Amino acid sequence: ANLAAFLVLDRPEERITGINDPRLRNPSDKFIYATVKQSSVDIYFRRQVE
Amino acid sequence: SDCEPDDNHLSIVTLEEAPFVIVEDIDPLTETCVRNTVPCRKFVKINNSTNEGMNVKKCCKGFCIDILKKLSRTVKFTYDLYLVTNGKHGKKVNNVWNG
Repeated sequence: ANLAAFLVLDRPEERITGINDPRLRNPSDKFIYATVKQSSVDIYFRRQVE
Repeated sequence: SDCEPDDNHLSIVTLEEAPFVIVEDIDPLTETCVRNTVPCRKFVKINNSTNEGMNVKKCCKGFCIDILKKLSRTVKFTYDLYLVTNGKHGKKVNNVWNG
C-alpha cells in the first residue's frame, strides 16, 4: 500500500500552468526565464508593468 | 492674484515598512518612476550628525496607494505624500507622540 501511494504521488504539473503562477510573479534566481529581445513579448510585458 | 480660499490639499504621511506600500525609488529609465505609481517625498539621512535631508521624490505603489487613488478619483481631492523621519507608529512618552 505504501509503494502504491508513493507511485500515485507524483505531482509535478510543470509548476507553471500559464502566466498566473507565484513563481512567475516573484522572480527566482534559480529558475531562469526570459524572452529573446525587445520583441512584441517585451512590449507586452512593458505595457503590463506590474 | 488677490486671494483664493481653497482646500483639498490633505498632506498624507505613509510608512515604508509594510507590504501595502513598497519602497521603490527613482529608476534611471522611463519617466524616473513607474507607469502606475504616485509621487512621494521622504527626508534622507545624509550624515549621522546632520539632520538635513534632501526631499528626493520617490515612486510609491501598493494597496494603500490604490486606496488613496480610489479616494482621489471618488471625492476629488488633490493629495501629496510624505514620510516621517523618526519612528513608525510612536508612543505617548511624556505626552509626546512619534511617527
